[PDB]
Amino acid sequence: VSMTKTSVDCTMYICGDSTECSNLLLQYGSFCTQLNRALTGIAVEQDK
Amino acid sequence: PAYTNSFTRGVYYPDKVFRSSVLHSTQDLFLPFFSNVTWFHAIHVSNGTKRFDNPVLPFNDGVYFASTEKSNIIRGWIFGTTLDSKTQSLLIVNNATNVVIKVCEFQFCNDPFLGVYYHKNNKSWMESEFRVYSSANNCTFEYVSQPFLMDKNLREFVFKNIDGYFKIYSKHTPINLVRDLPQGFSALEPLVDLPIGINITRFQTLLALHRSYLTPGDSSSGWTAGAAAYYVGYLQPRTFLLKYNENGTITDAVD
Amino acid sequence: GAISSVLNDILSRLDPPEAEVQIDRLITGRLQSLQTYVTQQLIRAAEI
Amino acid sequence: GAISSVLNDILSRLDPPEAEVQIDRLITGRLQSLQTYVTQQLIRAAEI
Amino acid sequence: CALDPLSETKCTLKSFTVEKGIYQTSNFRVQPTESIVRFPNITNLCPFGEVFNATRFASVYAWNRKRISNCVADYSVLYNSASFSTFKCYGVSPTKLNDLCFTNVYADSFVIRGDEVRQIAPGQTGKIADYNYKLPDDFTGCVIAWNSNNLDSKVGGNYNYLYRLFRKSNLKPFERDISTEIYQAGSTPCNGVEGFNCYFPLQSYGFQPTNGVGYQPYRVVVLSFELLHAPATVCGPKKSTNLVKNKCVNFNFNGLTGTGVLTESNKKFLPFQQFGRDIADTTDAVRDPQ
Amino acid sequence: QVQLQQPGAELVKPGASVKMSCKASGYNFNHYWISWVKQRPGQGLEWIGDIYPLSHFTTYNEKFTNRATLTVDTSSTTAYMQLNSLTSDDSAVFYCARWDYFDSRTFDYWGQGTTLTVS
Amino acid sequence: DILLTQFPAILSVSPGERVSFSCRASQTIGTNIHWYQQRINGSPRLLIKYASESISGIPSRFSGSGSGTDFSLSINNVESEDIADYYCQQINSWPLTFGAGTKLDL
Ligand SMILES: *[C@@H]1O[C@H](CO)[C@@H](O)[C@H](O)[C@H]1NC(C)=O
Ligand SMILES: *[C@@H]1O[C@H](CO)[C@@H](O)[C@H](O)[C@H]1NC(C)=O
Ligand SMILES: *[C@@H]1O[C@H](CO)[C@@H](O)[C@H](O)[C@H]1NC(C)=O
Ligand SMILES: *[C@@H]1O[C@H](CO)[C@@H](O)[C@H](O)[C@H]1NC(C)=O
Repeated sequence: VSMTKTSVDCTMYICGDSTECSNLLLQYGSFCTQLNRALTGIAVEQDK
Repeated sequence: PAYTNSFTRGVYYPDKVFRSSVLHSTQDLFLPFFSNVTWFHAIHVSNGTKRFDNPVLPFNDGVYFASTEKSNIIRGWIFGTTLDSKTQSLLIVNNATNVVIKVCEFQFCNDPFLGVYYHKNNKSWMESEFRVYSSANNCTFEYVSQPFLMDKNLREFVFKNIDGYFKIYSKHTPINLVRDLPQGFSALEPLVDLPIGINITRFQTLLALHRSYLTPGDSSSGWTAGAAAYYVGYLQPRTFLLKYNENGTITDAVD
Repeated sequence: GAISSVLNDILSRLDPPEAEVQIDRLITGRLQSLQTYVTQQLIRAAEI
Repeated sequence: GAISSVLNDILSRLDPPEAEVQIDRLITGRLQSLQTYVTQQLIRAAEI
Repeated sequence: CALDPLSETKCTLKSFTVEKGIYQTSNFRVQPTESIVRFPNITNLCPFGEVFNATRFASVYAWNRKRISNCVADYSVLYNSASFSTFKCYGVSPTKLNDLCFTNVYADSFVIRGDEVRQIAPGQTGKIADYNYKLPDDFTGCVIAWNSNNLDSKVGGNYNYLYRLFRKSNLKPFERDISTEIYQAGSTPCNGVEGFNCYFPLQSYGFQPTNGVGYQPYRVVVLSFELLHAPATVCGPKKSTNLVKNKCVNFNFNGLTGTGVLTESNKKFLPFQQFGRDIADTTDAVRDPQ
Repeated sequence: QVQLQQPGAELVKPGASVKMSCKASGYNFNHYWISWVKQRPGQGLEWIGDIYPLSHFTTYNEKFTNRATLTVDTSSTTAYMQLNSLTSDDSAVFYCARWDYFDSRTFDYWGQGTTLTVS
Repeated sequence: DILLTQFPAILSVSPGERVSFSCRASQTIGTNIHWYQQRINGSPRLLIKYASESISGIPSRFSGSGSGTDFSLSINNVESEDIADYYCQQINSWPLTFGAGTKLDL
């Protein structure tokens, strides 16, 4: 009926506490936002 | 020479990193599981007649070495491409007091040996001399520490020569087996790395000589030079799946 | 393709101008990993 | 990762041998953007 | 975006009006309270003088490799000095060497010429690279070279310096040969000092005081760092702070430069291993150097 | 034969510079280093510095890296040291030895010894 | 900076006996020790080069042995002219260093 409601922190996954990695990820656009939005949609879908 | 099968033996720690409850897959020179390793009887005494056999063994890739000597007849090892013509060679000697590793260029004779005699006052077999090499020529390295070859008992060694560095692994475990390597699993800890950039493609072993054999006559009395059983296996490029327990010890492996 | 898979081992042991290329390689690899995982999760969520 | 996000700006202020690497960075990023959009559209079209 | 959580939500949604619901705005992370640096109790300076201040450097065919260990190494003075013309680090950064820790450092010293100084590099093809000194493909360390014309050049040539010119096969990385066996080529007719298509393997070269810069003698020292997989013995000149536990800190264990909270461990490390990793290959357990 | 000439027993007021004379003959001056050693009366030898006559390259001891400055005259094949601020403690014997470089580095030939004293 | 020390700062010998000195260096040098002698009101003179082999003009009694860090100076026979100051000199790398000082007594 549903599956595990996992969520992934894209910034915390690609980079640790590093801020240079965070900036280089920032110049890659809004991929992390899309991934987080997709995972949140999956979560709400499991609840539904 | 007997051909014994090595079962669940010849696995060392791939790196100096602690891993627990994790199955780690590593690609390195390993001794294949259930491989045919040659068994050599170094010395067998029957009337003062002895069968001495210390042949040169090719050092292709790595080499796995195991000994079951209760009296520590096997002591140290000799390496080097040809052991002549001013070519660099590598030598390890192990006396009772301490491991005298002498990594020096040497010229070796056909018969390698060491000297030890019995002192009646102290009732102990202390080393007499070091009758291994004619002289020390262009010796680059030397290392002394607590001996490992002492303290019935199985002593497993892996020698590997990649990127110049000489890697030696060792693990000591008492065994009740007599004729074959026990059907158990042990992991070889990294012991010491030797930073000498030489060529190693042949290999040989060195045996103890007590006062009984130190006499020029062949006949030897009072010392039993019969506990000589060392096995040699050649490492191969292999991929192994290593099982680390929650204590970090490699309990099992899969070839 | 980076020299090390550990982010801190690249932030240290390298200057920023030379560390940035390794950080970019790691970022591309890990972002591809998240994109693959999110696509698989979206398909699995459709099945569920 | 390119110097600028505008293709015309990269075509100017840069010789073709040195502009080609920036154009490749932009092409890779925008190709990933379209691939992500198309995958999301295929999944959403399956749902629809 | 940091004034209040409602404004953070407005920033995340990129709108000034938000609808009823629960919004994943950002992440909450405990910032470290202090910085912790823990280097071993080694205090003696490294014998870098005996490598660079050497009276004569060994020949390339039989170089000298020195075991630099159990000492504090200061690479800042080495890099800041302008004596060295070439100071190239491959796997590391020359300015980051003071913050790192190495288990063993080996310095190989030999003298080459200006036309052959570029041959001391990973993945290079040349006389020195093929027959005398080969660097590994995965070489991490630094290459140091400076002009020795004021040091080794002599009137009439300096013939104490030898480079191999002929060898049967190319050298594997970090391979040294001192056979000095005569070279046999052609139809293999040379079994002595001289023969048909036969030459001496060690071709000497003399360095003139007025010789060209490309042929001038260059003193080369290469530091072959091997990074931290075993306990460290040679470290930079970094002071060690007191160990603090149960508080989020920017710990620096022998150059590990991690971040997290430190707690006592019941895990028994083997003597030869100093780090403990996990599935993601991130350091999970460390052994205090002090 | 090889002979190194070095006058001694020089009297100089403390706080003034000295110009040591080290005349050498009997060997090729451009193929051999020449050095100086300081010896206190009843004390061990102490190194001062070296020189390459051909390229005028010098190395100084850490104690004498700034006080003693060395120069060489190729025309007269004589080495010199000068421009130093002498003190009462500096009273000692100053030798001049030939360093056998490019070969067995042995300090082959030694001078008579300049016994400089101050008061 | 390589440092050299001699345990027998002052030594008393009798004519015709064999004695040996000592000179250990701060760092390993590999046979880079030269032993010198300085008689009373005299100049130092080279005796043994590289601590192993000797030169011409030196009596065969002066024999040198040792390698690495610890070095020794051995004299086969003692006569009246052997009473002097014997010094150990390291020459591996700059700065060159001389010994602390060894004295001979009758
Ligand atoms: C060692 O043996 C010979 C030279 O002694 C050489 O042909 C061979 O390739 C060498 N093997 C190595 C270096 O593994
Ligand atoms: C692991 O170690 C514990 C002691 O810490 C011991 O009780 C247990 O038997 C060990 N297990 C294995 C598989 O070695
Ligand atoms: C080499 O000698 C010079 C002059 O004494 C010194 O300044 C320099 O520090 C030495 N090299 C090293 C690596 O210490
Ligand atoms: C000094 O070094 C020793 C040797 O490892 C170590 O045991 C000791 O803890 C160190 N001192 C301090 C204050 O940590």
